[PDB]
Amino acid sequence: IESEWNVNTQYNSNYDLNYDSRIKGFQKGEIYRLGIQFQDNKGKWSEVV
Amino acid sequence: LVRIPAQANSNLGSLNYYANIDKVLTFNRSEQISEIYKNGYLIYTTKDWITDGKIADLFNNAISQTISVDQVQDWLTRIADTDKYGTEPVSMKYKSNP
Amino acid sequence: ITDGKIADLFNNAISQTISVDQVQDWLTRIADTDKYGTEPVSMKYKSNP
Amino acid sequence: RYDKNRGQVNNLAVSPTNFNLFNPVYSQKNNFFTFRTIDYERFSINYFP
Amino acid sequence: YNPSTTNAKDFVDGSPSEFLVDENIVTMHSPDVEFDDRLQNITNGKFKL
Amino acid sequence: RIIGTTHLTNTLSDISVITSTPTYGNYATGFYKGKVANMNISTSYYGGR
Amino acid sequence: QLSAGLFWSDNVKFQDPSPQDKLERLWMVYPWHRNGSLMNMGVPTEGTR
Repeated sequence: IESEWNVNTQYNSNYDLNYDSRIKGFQKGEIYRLGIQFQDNKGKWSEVV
Repeated sequence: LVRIPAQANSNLGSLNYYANIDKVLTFNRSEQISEIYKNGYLIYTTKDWITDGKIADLFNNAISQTISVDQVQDWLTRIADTDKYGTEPVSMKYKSNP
Repeated sequence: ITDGKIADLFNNAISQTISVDQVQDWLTRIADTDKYGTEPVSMKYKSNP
Repeated sequence: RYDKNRGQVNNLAVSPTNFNLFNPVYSQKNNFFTFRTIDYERFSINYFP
Repeated sequence: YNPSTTNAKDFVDGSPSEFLVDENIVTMHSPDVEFDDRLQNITNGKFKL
Repeated sequence: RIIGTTHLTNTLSDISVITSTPTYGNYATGFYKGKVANMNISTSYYGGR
Repeated sequence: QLSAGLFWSDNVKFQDPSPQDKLERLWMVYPWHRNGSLMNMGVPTEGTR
């Protein structure tokens, strides 16, 4: 819920830099090559599947 | 520009704020406040000339020794209409600190 | 301007408007050169990519 | 966009020099930790006598 | 102004260059704001007076 | 391919007029700035104006 | 504060001009003063104020 923005003002700039980089999304008609990783008991990431 | 957010329990919108003002003020002349302001804003001067050089005392008592140019009963015909009503703008300009 | 109500007159510009020539009171008080405009217009602007 | 001429009613003196200055750095990916697929049947040695 | 008599625009047109004081909206002037640059960048801060 | 629309609600507009020579009327007001479209997002009916 | 006062002293602009007189009135001077002569004058018929 972004309470900072309301319709009671002339202009509200939707600012997304106060959050993490998880704001990124995916274009609806795009093709993305996906994969998955696994972590060992030490924190070592395996290759991609 | 600083948009003061909406204030609760008020149907008004978001307020905006300037402290750096660059304005020119114009007096529109009408008679919905007083019949005389159709010609312009009055010009205020002293009730009488400087008597015996006592300019300081006259300056100090500016509340009492003051009257508009038109209301001077001796100047009802010696001054043109353009030299007793002011109808020029006012330059308003200033800045503010944080 | 009737009684200083310039704002209301400005707002109703659609209705309270008429060309200079059509003012029936000014059919002879204005010269022909001060009721028809025949000067160019300077059109200048730029655009972004 | 790091310029302060955003969402202001005046917008009189704006230009490409003032309006849309941009800082590219914020458009950064997860480039530091990057991985890639590994072939199982390829012979890459792991023994150093 | 009395709403039964005149409109807001017509009432203001009698002296549009008139100013009113406003104690409902104030301007706090503290030395920290002038001297400490961290307080000059506050944007919609939730505080009590 | 057209995918959607934009919900215009308001428009922030401004005007400035400067004349080389003074006004014709010795007591003329000159440049007059009226109210145009500087309204909140809530008044979305008058959008795209 | 020092807001307004009789900070000016000049003769009067009469219809029959008499600047030769050594008499002097005093004229009120405001913070945001008229964009013209401090003493009673305006729209000169011959040149500058």
